[PDB]
Amino acid sequence: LIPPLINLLMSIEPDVIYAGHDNTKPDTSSSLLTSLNQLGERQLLSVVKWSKSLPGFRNLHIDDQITLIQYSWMSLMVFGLGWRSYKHVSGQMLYFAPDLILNEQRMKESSFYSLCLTMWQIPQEFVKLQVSQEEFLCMKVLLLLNTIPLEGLRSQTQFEEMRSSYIRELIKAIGLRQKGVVSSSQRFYQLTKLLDNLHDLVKQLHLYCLNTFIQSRALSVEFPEMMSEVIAAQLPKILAGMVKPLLFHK
Ligand SMILES: Cc1noc(C)c1-c1ccc(CNS(=O)(=O)c2c(C)nn(C)c2Cl)cc1
Repeated sequence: LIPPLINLLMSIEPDVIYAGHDNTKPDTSSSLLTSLNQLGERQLLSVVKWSKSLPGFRNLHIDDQITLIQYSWMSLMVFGLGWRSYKHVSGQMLYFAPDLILNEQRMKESSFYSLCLTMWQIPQEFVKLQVSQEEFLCMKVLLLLNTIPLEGLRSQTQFEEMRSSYIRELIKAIGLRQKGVVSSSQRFYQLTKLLDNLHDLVKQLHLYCLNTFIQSRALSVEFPEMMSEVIAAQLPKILAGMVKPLLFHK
């Protein structure tokens, strides 16, 4: 049977989120990126809502809650994109939303094919490892908790306890299918290594983001309110490496 914290995590997952994209018109770089940013804003709002229901999170200092959301949003978005692509189209298209799906041809015709290929890595990796929903749910929490300030958090003690709790929960999730101690220990390494490796992929997305934000008027790319807020709040600092990424391994 499923451990209760994992069942809770499944129950607080966001519903389907639409981009609001107009698919009756041919793609342009402006229109596609603008629609992705509108989808982004909606997903960001859902992350905030989810975080209010996430066990432990509300008990961190409010300033730590804001910081963790501001540090982790890109990671959470691309991880979710990977999962949706894996679950709905067998990993073979980028499933941003039910109304915004990029097959490879649409990726190629875009102005950001290379970015698409970088993002397309994650679902191909989920296909490879056959990530379970229970593993995904725990891993996604750990991504929320995977970078802290250089000076640490105000609620550092509670944060450490929360993070450790979800790491123990991931171990329980692995235990649902992987019977055997050797396989289970190796799977822990693999999933946590995948999380370590996401830091590098996300850095590429962060650089793209900040360049796009700076150039948004010239590119005719709209950045909505909360997205602009989180970018302005922390993105240069994150890109500069003036934060502490938490690594599971060397
Ligand atoms: C939404 C969504 N789903 O997966 C990913 C990745 C996103 C996402 C993540 C970040 C942003 C912020 N803007 S951006 O960095 O210029 C950008 C745009 C526009 N599209 N993408 C994929 C990025 Cl990154 C917009 C969309």
